[PDB]
Amino acid sequence: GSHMASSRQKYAEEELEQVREALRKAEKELESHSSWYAPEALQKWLQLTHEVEVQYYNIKKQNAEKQLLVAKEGAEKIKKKR
Amino acid sequence: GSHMASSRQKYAEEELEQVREALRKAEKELESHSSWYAPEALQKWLQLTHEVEVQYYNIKKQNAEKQLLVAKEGAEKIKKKR
Amino acid sequence: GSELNELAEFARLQDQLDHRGDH
Amino acid sequence: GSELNELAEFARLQDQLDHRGDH
Repeated sequence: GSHMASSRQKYAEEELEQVREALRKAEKELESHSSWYAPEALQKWLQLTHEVEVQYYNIKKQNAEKQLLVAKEGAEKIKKKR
Repeated sequence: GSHMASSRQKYAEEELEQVREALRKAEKELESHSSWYAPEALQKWLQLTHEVEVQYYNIKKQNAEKQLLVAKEGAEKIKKKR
Repeated sequence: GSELNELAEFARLQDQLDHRGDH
Repeated sequence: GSELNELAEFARLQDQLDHRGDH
């Protein structure tokens, strides 16, 4: 099998690790910076962070549950290995 | 107070929402694409996704608990409000 | 209310309770 | 193991169980 393939969606590692540091840095500096301005910005910031947080979460939850069922059926129909 | 401010770290919304769709898209296409190549790429992909997932998760957990304690102390010393 | 959810609400309230800014 | 962790493992194993590729 192809152990090395032309994976173009592997960009995910860049995206996720950078966003981990970028966004968590933003979070921490934002919660630090909030003391300078009106809390509405923090409300919005926290709303957006949490909105998207629950979004990715939910998306993969839904996908994962689907995958669990789909791949279970598929695996038991093909051959279920280990 | 300043309701509108020169928040430059507000890029976080772009970052998180794009990565939400980008990375979840990558995940789904990757788990779909994996059948074309060796599962090691999926192992690596899932390892990276989950690594970083638990990383940002943990970081903000750590920060959040610190924030809880720090801000508790601060708020009770300044004047805690609602 | 999941772990991230609850702590989002708790920490956000707490953070602003200290660092509200326009308090 | 948290919700994401457990489902990571479960779904990853399941996905490859069907879509392993080089099975």
